[PDB]
Amino acid sequence: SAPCPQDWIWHGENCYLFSSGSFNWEKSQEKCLSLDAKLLKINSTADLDFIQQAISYSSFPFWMGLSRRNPSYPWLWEDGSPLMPHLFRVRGAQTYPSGTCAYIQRGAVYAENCILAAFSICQKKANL
Amino acid sequence: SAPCPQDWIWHGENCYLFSSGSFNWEKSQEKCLSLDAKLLKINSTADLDFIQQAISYSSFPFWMGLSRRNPSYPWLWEDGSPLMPHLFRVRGAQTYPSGTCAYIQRGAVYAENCILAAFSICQKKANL
Repeated sequence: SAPCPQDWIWHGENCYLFSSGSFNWEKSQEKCLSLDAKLLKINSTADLDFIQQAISYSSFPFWMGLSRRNPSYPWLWEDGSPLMPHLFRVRGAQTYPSGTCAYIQRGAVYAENCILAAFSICQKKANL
Repeated sequence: SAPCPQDWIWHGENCYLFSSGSFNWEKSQEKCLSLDAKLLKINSTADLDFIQQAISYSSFPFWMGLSRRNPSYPWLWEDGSPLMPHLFRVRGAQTYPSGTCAYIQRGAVYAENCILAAFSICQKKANL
């Protein structure tokens, strides 16, 4: 009956977890899925503000659920929805084996080869 | 009926919050008290493990509720209880205007002049 499990952070309709380790994007995604969760989807200004404040203590890169299959396609979340207009810019964006993915670091969002390893943030719906 | 409020982390019987800013120890304590909380008290190996993992993404110093009135006295938590034998060592420990206080940084615990500013961690009991 708790909104979120222990060790997660409850914010609004969702629960958030920082990953215990640093892995490539696909593996990061698999680990979120194992927890009945998904990689972070930043869907509003409120979400962006919450995430930026939460990572404000860290200089680490964190994978989110935003990617593009090849440099010719737009940025989409894992659910297929596009990046919300004017929410944030993806900095630093090329062709890699498994596409390009986005991470957030110091509040700013960057494009990177999905094969490289980073920490990640997972989210799932809160029990409300 | 939620164990902890939004933006806090629930762990065991308690809820934890990282401070929104960096202040001297007394002010940090006052801010925890305003939230119906207290500065962090690390009372067990389980607590230490939880806190070390939680701050593992950060190189910031965080004040906890451990202090000594002058360099001649032992380290006590705010509730008056002593530091648990063999839990951790207080590194780097002198006379300052308002005593000496302890902060945790990169998992290790350090002595510092209580007048200097740091982030802090607050805790309160979870509604279970």
